[PDB]
Amino acid sequence: RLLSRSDWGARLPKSVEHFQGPAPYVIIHHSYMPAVCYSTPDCMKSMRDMQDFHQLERGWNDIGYSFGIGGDGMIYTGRGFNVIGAHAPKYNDKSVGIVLIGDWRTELPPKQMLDAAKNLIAFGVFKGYIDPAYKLLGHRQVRDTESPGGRLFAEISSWPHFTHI
Repeated sequence: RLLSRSDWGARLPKSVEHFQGPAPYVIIHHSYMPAVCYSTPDCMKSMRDMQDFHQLERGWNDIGYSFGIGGDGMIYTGRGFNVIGAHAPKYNDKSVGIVLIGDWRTELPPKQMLDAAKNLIAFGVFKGYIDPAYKLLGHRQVRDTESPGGRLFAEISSWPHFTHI
């Protein structure tokens, strides 16, 4: 279920900065725009659209997230493991930031998206990129703290590793 950056046709990063040791945090995001992607070709386009917005419109080094999750249930590599992100203030150098593609302000993502996120986390721990005792957070805990978080936040609040901050 894991697609590399070259698999979705990513532009190279402008610059890459690494952080050391396994990430102590996992942070769950949604894209808002682009909207939910239904097939692998559509989700590859969603990843390029986010990268283009972050690199070309905002002048950032790369798509801000570590990984994306499509409606196809696939995992898309963004900056990847142990790369400083641009997704969560105070956590960019100590987390894996996972974006579920789509507008998940209120609605619950489909199961294959939730399953892909759990599989990515398990993979990251198994390969030594995520701390085994990682802390799981929602974006409304670290970044947009007045966002209510919706059914997605309620869902991740029930997962093992979910942490109050």
